[PDB]
Amino acid sequence: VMKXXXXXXXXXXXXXXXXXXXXXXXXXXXXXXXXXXXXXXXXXXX
Amino acid sequence: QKRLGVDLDRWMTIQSAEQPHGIPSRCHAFEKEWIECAHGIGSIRAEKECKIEFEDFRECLLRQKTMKRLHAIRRQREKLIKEGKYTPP
Amino acid sequence: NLMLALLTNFTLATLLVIIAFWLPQLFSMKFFLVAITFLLFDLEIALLLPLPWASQTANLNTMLTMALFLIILLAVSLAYEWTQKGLE
Amino acid sequence: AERVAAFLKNVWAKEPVLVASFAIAGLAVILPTLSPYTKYSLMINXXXXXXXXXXXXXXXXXXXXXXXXXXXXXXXXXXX
Amino acid sequence: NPIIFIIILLTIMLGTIIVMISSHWLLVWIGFEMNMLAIIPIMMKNHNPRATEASTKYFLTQSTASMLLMMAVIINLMFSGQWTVMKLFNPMASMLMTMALAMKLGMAPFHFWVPEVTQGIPLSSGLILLTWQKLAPMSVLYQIFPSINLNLILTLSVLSILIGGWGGLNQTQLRKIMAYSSIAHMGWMTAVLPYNPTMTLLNLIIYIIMTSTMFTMFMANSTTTTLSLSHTWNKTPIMTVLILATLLSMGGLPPLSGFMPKWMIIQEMTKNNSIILPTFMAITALLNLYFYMRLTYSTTLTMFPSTNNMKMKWQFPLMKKMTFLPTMVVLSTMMLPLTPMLSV
Amino acid sequence: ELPSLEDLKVQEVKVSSSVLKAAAHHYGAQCDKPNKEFMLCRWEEKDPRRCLEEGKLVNQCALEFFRQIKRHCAEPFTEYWTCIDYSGLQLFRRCRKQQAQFDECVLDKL
Amino acid sequence: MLYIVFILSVIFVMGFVGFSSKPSPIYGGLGLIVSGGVGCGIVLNFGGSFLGLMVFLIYLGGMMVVFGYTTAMATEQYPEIWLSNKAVLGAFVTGLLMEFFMVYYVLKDKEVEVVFEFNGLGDWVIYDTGDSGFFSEEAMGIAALYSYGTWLVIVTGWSLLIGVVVIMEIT
Amino acid sequence: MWFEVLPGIAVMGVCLFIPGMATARIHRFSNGGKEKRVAHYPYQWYLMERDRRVSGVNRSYVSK
Amino acid sequence: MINILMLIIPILLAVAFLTLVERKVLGYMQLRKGPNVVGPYGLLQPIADAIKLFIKEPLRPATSSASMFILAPIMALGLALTMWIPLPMPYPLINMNLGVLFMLAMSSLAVYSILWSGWASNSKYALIGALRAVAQTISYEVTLAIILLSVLLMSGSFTLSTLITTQEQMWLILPAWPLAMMWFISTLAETNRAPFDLGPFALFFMAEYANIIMMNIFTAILFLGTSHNPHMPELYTINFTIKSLLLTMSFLWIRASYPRFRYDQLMHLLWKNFLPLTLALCMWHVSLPILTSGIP
Amino acid sequence: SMVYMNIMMAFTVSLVGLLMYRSHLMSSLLCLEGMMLSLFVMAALTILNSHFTLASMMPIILLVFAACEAALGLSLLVMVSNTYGTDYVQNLNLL
Repeated sequence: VMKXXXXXXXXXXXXXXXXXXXXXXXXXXXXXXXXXXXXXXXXXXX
Repeated sequence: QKRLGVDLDRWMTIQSAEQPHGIPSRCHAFEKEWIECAHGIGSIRAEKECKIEFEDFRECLLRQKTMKRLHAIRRQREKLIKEGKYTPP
Repeated sequence: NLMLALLTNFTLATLLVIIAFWLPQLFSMKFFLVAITFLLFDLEIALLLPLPWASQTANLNTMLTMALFLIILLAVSLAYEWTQKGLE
Repeated sequence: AERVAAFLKNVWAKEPVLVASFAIAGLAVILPTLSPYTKYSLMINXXXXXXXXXXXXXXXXXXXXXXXXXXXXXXXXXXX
Repeated sequence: NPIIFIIILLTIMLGTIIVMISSHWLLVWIGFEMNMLAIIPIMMKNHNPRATEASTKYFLTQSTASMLLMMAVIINLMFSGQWTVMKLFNPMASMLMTMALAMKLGMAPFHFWVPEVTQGIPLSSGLILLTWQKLAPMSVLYQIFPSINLNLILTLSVLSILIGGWGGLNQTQLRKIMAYSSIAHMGWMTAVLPYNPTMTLLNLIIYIIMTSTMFTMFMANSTTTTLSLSHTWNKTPIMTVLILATLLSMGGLPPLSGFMPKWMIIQEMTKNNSIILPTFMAITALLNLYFYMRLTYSTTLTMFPSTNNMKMKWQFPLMKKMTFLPTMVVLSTMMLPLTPMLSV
Repeated sequence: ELPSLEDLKVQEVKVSSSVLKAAAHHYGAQCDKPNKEFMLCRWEEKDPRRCLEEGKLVNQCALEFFRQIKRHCAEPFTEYWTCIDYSGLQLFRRCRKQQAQFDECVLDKL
Repeated sequence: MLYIVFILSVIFVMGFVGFSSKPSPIYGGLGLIVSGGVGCGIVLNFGGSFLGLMVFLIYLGGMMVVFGYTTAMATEQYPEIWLSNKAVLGAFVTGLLMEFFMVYYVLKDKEVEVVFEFNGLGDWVIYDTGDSGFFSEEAMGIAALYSYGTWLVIVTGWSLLIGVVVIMEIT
Repeated sequence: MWFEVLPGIAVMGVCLFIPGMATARIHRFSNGGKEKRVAHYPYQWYLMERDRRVSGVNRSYVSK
Repeated sequence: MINILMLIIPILLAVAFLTLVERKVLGYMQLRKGPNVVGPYGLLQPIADAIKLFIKEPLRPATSSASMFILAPIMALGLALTMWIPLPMPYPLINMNLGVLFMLAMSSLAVYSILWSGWASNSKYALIGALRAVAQTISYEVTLAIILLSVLLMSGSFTLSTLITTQEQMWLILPAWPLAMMWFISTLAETNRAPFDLGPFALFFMAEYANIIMMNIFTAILFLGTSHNPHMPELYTINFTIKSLLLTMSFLWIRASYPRFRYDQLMHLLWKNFLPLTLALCMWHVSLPILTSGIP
Repeated sequence: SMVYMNIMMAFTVSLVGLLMYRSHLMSSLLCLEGMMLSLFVMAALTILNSHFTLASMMPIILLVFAACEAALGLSLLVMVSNTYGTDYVQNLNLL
């Protein structure tokens, strides 16, 4: 984001005091092989 | 309730209540605002005083505001194809 | 993977069916009550499922009064069944 | 006896499996209240910590010390 | 049937208690389905082809009603996620809540089962268990009186009196007339719910008592107008006077206490700048009166149903609340007009 | 949102294996105060953004405990560690005999 | 390949296509085996092994088994082929075109719908949870309890007493 | 006699004996320690997650 | 992943070699001799039956109802082989979060195998005869669920790996003494021929004989075990094979010795005789970990 | 958002499947099982994602009352096949 409108600040929440897990749903979009291994507690189970 | 339950307990209905052992709710902190905001009848009939604390609480369960934001990043990441793209990991 | 374990069993089972077929070249309403009793008892067993699973942490004085109570009504249902059940 | 001696030996002769259905299930209800042994099982059940321990900030408080071995808190030592 | 008939009857009484004394959304869900398992054996009773057809038509409409209601419960987890019966918090879940409760009641679009279910009931004891059953969906509607849209409740209340007022004109079956007065009265029930939730509970009190007085006086076996005709001369003439007090009260007549709902439903609505709707209520209510107009002529006139066979032995039915309740059903408009406060 | 800087995370961490840490619960007795300071910080202030300097003291004290085992009684500790990994998921059963060899060496020290 | 839940959810609706269509109760009975068994996997992917296996024990180990009896009691012997049946295939073809045509719009993440909610990515936010707990956790480690919910145990027991008594009075 | 019956048991002492040995001997090839760990509860899975984070990036079970 | 293939092919050989042991043990129980003309001691007959029944033996269709008749062997053979997966043979193939829940469910899903085969034939006499055989399988799964829930309530969770740890010095036969007799009868449920009897014929009972070995190993874990020993997996497996096969002989014993119960009286064994006994024990097994401390 | 676009769609498809008929009354009760199955999955996802722990018992109770209707209504279906030959929607007497 450099040419758009998003500042990438303040976050989605309007409270800006609590701040939950946040990167539970995010956990970096890049490299899908690492994301699939991270969310596989029930699946495979090794 | 049409008939109230006086001198007897059979609730355990609302979220962020008495835990089975000690297990927390996913939106525990947000209802600590919401129940404390709307314990009186002031924002129950009007529902305007606790609008700020409700929008963040609706954001906790659905995550729609983050969903639109992450889609905007992913689309712009796809826009960088055959352009000035870089991947640190 | 669990899907890798499942599919390999089913594909070899269907493979035996291919060998089985391609390779060779040349009323009574009384039995319904059984299915009724079975399905109604399943749910009482389903409610009695978490017994060696929830007793580890929860209070015993509160549980024991309720745990036996489900088995009591599971036998009380059978006590009503004894008075004229059937010839089968 | 009118039915204590009469309607017991008849139950042994005519379907004695029904004797087991009332006696064993009967002992399952009466014995837990009578026995002075149920108190020990409740003690260890509450003592077993599944969740992580929480430290409280003390300002003039008794029966609380450091994490090291000291004469403080509950800490059940029922039969080693 | 011995004790088991009373136990089944007590579980409908207990079933509505779970609906009444509640806070959890799945708790009322159980309360509705506790009734579903318990009405069906009384629906059957006398081993009839009509009873089998009525119960299957009753179940398949009301089982779908509960599953539509459970959808509204699950959307209440999709948004907000609070399991307390107070508000729906959704413009979508409120639609699937009101329409599901309309299925269990005799409201406009889901009314088709009501006359054919009432016909298949073997006895007068089972006929009460539909008028008393309507207390259960009404109790939930009182709890969720806000957050529910006017455009899909008031339209269902207006249409129900229209279809109720034309739905008994081409009918002679005594069960069918009572089934369409049920559809007619439900329009007067839900019309109050936005304009103060009070008086809806009192509208139940008047309706449930007045309907129970009918079937307890129908203990002398009658299924049609022509079968209730042979009652003036062959049977007791004082019984025709007391049914006259219940026939005329069901329609809008001020000397009788069946005008006591039509007193306050119009009064509370006119307070909130709405006049065009209460006009439409009262005019269509005359069509509801018109069924009883032709049904009063079965008792007031001779009508020639003599029959050669004459009864000498006096009739001995149950008649449990057949004496205490019609005295309150005939006159209470002069007795307690302040009862609005006492009930709600 | 404003998160912490890139050079906020403490150096020298996660050098020990998963079961190597689980082998010794003496870490609960010795070096317990800095662990309890971070624990009390978390229940008072739920955010990880404020309680990170206390966590730097946790990572520093953890290395001080393990280096003592690296210097003295390395032989009975590694033998106990090879025993604890050889078993399935029992993690304490079938290793009590080599647990007797442990603690006895450590008894010479404090 | 990358998706886990979304691929199984399509097969879940595909089973229900055979319910909107009426291909005789025998072939419709096969729907509860396909959509039910896959329906376990949708529950199992988010966690909670106990609740996912409840469909295996009751729906697949009782419910449809008893429904297998009534198919033999009434409307039995032979099921008519759905290819020969009129409008049954018409309901089947219109049923799939409400789902398969939609999936093409779900491609490129976001999609327009009748409801306000959008599709999204469904790969990184598919689990929607980080670490949360540790021992006896995952929300359904201690799932069902007789403690606290003592009232719910009684009322379930009442309805199951009703069921045995009532069906005996019907038949 | 039992020179006929027991060979019918001895052949079962091979084929039914295979699944017990095959599941045990396979951990020699999969792991350098003859062990595979099962999660059961999220705590033991996180230990396996950080074991892949330490030293061996691809391998789950590794020393130090 | 070669282990799955090492739990299908040698497993099907154990089903194939079962037909010899069923003919030889029952043979010696009847003073006749087992197979001898075929091989050295008749050991070459299980492969000889496989060539006979599959290759040249055809199928004359009664009706062949399109989807069925070919679908029923998939529910038979497929579900019987999936049961082998969570079994705690030293270290199981992908150990389940809950062991016995997968064990009870796939056995209750195996009821369809005899149900779909009843639909496979057009004749009414076949399906009425089929539903009667379903009625036996459907009823004894209630007792199968109860006895399991009372054995686990003594010690261990639903995990099959914890059932080995509880039997460190003492078997579960002695604390569950009436249940040991009860579980042995309830295992005779999936058309075992000992209590009562009702694609091609060959592969259909290849799943039915597989379920007999399945229950034989399931008895050898829930009631037997002796020890575990993580140091040597060999010492457990040799000891397990003797314990499992001694129970396999006992299923060939009940079939040999005892006649059919009369279908009605077999249904009188349940509800009237078995269910009042098992529920009273279920009541008793609730109180035991509360009376004396023992809730693992 | 992602999964809820299919399981809600499966509910609406089954909602059509109930009220649409081709004379078979067995198929309607079969769809009532599917309706409860679709309600089971939709409830499971809402409770499992947002870690409630207490509400996990509720779909188990819902599963019990799913089978309560889909047996007692199924018993009435048998009574239709006792009075009449074969179960059909067209075969009725009520007016």
